[PDB]
Amino acid sequence: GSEKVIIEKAAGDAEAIAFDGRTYMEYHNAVTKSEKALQSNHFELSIKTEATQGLILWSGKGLERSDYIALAIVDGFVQMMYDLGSKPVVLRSTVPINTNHWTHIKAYRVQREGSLQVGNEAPITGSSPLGATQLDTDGALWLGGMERLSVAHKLPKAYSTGFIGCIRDVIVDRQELHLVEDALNNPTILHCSAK
Repeated sequence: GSEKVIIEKAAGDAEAIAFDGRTYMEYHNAVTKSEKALQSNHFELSIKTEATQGLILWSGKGLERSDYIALAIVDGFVQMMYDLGSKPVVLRSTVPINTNHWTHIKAYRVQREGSLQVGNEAPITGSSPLGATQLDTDGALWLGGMERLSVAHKLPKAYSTGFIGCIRDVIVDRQELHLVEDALNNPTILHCSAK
């Protein structure tokens, strides 16, 4: 006869991917092919750092020398540094991240004033000299370093030293979050340790 159709599948939910300092997640995606000109974006993601210096995120796609958004670790702290006109804004974090633990980080970027929070805590903010209140990006994203890290701009080896840790649950404006969907674009993919 028919035993109905039950839905009970729990294979766990810890999409963790370990980096080595060179892995680059090139996530090429667009929020909606039609407008392309948002006014503000949100950035969420957690990470298992294992050092102190290393760039975690970089996005752009829209110009040839403008709108530079990225997220890197320096001295043991993360910092969202972006320049869409001429002055980069490093809203670093005032909390330890090299704790080998899953930390939470975020960033509220509006026109020229951006923000950053380690677990929604003491937010570090900063804004540009309102020299560009209209940037254009396809919500593209690169997280974990950079194949062509000539984007670091002028910071120290932080970008010359990709990140080596684990990252998971990272979304921007409710986009991305498909670690393995665009990560496959890479050659090798790792998960994490201590499990």
